[PDB]
Amino acid sequence: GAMEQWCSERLDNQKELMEELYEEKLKILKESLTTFYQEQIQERDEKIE
Amino acid sequence: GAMEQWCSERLDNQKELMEELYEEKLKILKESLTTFYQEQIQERDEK
Amino acid sequence: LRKFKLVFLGEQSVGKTSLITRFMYDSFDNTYQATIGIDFLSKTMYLEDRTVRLQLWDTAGLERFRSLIPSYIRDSTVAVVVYDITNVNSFQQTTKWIDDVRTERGSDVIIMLVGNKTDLADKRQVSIEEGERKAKELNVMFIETSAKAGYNVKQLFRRVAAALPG
Amino acid sequence: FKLVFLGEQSVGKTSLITRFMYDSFDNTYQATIGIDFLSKTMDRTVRLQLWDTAGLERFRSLIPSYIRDSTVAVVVYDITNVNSFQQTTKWIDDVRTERGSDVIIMLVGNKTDLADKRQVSIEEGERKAKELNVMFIETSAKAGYNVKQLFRRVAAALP
Ligand SMILES: Nc1nc2c(ncn2[C@@H]2O[C@H](COP(=O)(O)OP(=O)(O)OP(=O)(O)O)[C@@H](O)[C@H]2O)c(=O)[nH]1
Ligand SMILES: Nc1nc2c(ncn2[C@@H]2O[C@H](COP(=O)(O)OP(=O)(O)OP(=O)(O)O)[C@@H](O)[C@H]2O)c(=O)[nH]1
Ligand SMILES: [Mg+2]
Ligand SMILES: [Mg+2]
Repeated sequence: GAMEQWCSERLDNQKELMEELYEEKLKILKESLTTFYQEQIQERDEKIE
Repeated sequence: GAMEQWCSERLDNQKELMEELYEEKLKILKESLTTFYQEQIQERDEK
Repeated sequence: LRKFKLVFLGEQSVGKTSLITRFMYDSFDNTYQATIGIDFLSKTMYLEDRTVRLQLWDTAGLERFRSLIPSYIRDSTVAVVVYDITNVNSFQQTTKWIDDVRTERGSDVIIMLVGNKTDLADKRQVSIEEGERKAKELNVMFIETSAKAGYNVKQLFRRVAAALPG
Repeated sequence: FKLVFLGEQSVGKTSLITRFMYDSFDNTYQATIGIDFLSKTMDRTVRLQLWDTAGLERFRSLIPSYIRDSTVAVVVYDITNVNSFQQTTKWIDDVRTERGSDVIIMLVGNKTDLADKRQVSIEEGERKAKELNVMFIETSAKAGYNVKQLFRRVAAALP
């Protein structure tokens, strides 16, 4: 009824926001790990002499 | 009242579960990339 | 601006990343850069009905990263399963990929089977008929593409977008 | 009750947690990558949820969100490194930006056992804690000095 609809709305909003927050964390984590390790790999790659 | 208490219980539960799920994603993602890149770095280091 | 999650699945080097790149930036790169674990991208599609934001989850084909993928299949709205028309193994594995998707989502998921690299005509080992029969067997959508030529990549995403829940 | 550990690289954040968690210590340095999570019990039912963050700059941008959800912030410096100490001002400011006055903050001067290398006096640490209105303690993760007190004192401050 009206009670189920009201809670569904609030449950949806929480799900939407937490998804947004954590998907951003996953992205940033991915980019940071990549950037971090690629530098270390680049340094050693520069050493072909 | 009774309505606010019922919805707060479900919101708390949903939040707790999603926290668990996403932290597991973060953890295993980090562990996978770490293991991979360390081997890469070792290969460069072993030569 | 409702949000939808697309996960891209398939064996290594079938063209998952190239399909996304062609759609997002209308470009292509011959140089192979293997996806490491997974990559996250986003794109808005202004449909006639409404606007939708597509989260694009680009997974790796490398076997070592397989354990990462289930949770993303689980949380996805759409699964795009890609194979390489010049590589029979990649095609044979798509039953397994679609099996995995159904296992996590059942019938509550949109699945598109993609036969990529049509431009490599003389190397083809999987006929378009075989691909179509497989998709029908498994009740999934089917399309052939060339990320390199920019053939049917827009059509791929338009078909997927049109199937999204309202 | 979530605790986030903050501070510059190699100050001893992970060692403090490992000492409290497992009563072990490693001399070999392994820089924390991203953010790691732990959980533990410790007279009442303690439900500690620890977030161990990286001192490496590359992973700084990941931290803010975790400070928001953390009821406690543990800001660590190295008593043998004056720069690590100076930066705790910035760390504490950030904790205030995300939590204001509704947060428990503990300033930790770690590595007391390296007496011959001390660059920061205990008086300087006590002063900064008073100035910034946060709790203060000096520790040695290696010796296990005040590691138990650190968590006991932080726990007693929880709502
Ligand atoms: N000729 C041709 N080559 C393609 C096409 N699509 C992708 N490629 C090439 O195939 C190789 C693999 O492409 P990717 O997009 O990186 O494949 P992938 O599925 O993302 O690979 P992984 O992420 O490692 O699983 C690259 O060298 C691409 O240039 C295509 O349509 N035609
Ligand atoms: N002598 C002494 N060494 C310590 C003490 N605590 C930590 N260390 C050493 O200092 C180095 C850094 O310790 P970590 O715990 O990894 O420092 P951290 O803050 O977690 O480093 P990041 O995660 O990179 O920010 C390691 O080699 C430890 O062995 C201590 O109390 N006394
Ligand atoms: Mg790829
Ligand atoms: Mg650490």
